[PDB]
Amino acid sequence: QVQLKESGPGLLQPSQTLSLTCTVSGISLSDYGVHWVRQAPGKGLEWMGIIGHAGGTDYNSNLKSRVSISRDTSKSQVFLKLNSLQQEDTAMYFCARHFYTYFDVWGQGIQVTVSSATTTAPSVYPLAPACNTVTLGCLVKGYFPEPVTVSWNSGALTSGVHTFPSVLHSGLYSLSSSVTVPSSTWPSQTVTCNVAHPASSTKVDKKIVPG
Amino acid sequence: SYTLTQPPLVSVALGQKATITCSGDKLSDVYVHWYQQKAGQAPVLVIYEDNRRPSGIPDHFSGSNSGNMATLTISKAQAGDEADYYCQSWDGTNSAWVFGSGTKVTVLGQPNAAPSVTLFPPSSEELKTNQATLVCMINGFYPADVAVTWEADGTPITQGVKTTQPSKSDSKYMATSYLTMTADAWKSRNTFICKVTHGGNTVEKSLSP
Repeated sequence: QVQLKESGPGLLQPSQTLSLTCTVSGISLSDYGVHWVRQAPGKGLEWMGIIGHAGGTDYNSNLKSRVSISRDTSKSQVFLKLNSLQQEDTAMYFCARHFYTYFDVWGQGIQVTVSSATTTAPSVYPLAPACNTVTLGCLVKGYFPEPVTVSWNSGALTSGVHTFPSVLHSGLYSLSSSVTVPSSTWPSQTVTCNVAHPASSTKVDKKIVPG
Repeated sequence: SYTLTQPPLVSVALGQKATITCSGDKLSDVYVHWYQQKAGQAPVLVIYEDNRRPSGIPDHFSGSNSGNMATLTISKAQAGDEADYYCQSWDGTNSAWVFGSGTKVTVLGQPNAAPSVTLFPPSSEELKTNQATLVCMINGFYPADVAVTWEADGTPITQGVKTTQPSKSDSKYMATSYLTMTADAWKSRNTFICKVTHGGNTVEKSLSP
């Protein structure tokens, strides 16, 4: 019964102020406090603050001077605000119940990204091998936001495919895919990859060829 | 400015005892708590008050706190026990809750396999932009932890580099590392190399314009 859910945006810029509402149900806020914790990509869990059952608050030192927590006990809502944002504010945000010293019930979590990036369609580039089976590739370079679909010969190449995770620097994302094909087939039969980026309304085919 | 020290990784074959250790100044004065976290999910309270279980949690978790070390035991580890684990505590000195640095406990359930590296050169199409992106693709390795290094004419190359975190494919893990640079700062060099380290094995792939 006792549940906590987070709501709010997932894309902000280094100006805006963040606003997350943690919604409680099963229990009443009048007799329970609620923590906020965040977690940067592949990094530790950091406690930000708490608003107790009494309405008293308490924040972390490194966050202070730019973090606010409040609530609304009728709607069972708990609120969080981070002004003065930057890239390194980008993280998964959790709300969690206070129960003595430990955190017994957590929210599912809400991802938030801070980025001054605009919707950029990718540059797809081919990847032929540099001089018993061959592997080719597609470089989806410089796009925002996620995701980007990558296919091969419009679904005719299902086996041998490998899509790697996207990486990010100077705002835009980068991502690559590959296809191991029987040595005989390529290049007697052509291999194209089909990249899609619904955010930029972009579909782009690219034939991979010897060099 | 209280901080809890936690060893980053802990490998262990299926059915073996995993021990994760949490350190502090006077850690036995205050209670310690442990949360389990599986990639992309909220933490779950596995242990609390040093050595106590909440209802629902398996009996193969067990904790203790003596000296200055808290410790979370996983006896007879399983595939579903693999996760990031975090210790936690309170401190009065400055009213705040403090989390441990985290221990990524990996539960090994198959032979450790070597990676297959493929290093692609820049594309003509890209080079007309006056840019150069090398693509070092790493495949079919286990467990999921690699270390990539780039090197030009035998002088370690750091700047302009970025690497994806590992990611599971069918039965084994995969990752790429990119080296971004100008079109001519590629044509100038004699030879480029991506060094992919895994276990006690290095795999190298060369690329010379």
